Amino acid sequence: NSVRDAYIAQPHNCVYECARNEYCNDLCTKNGAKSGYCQWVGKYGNGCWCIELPDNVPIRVPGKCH
Repeated sequence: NSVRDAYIAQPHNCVYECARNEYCNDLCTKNGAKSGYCQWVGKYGNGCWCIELPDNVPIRVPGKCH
């Protein structure tokens, strides 16, 4: 779809680690998301999770972070 909830990604297919929830909310919203938070446990471990991220922004997908 046009929006999805997921780990925002940086080059190349890598999550953004986090220490604070606010860091993720800022990172996510700055990229068009509704909000975001720091996931200390989840599918790929520690990383920022965004709610309703636009699809022109990369998300973590199956594969290797490189």
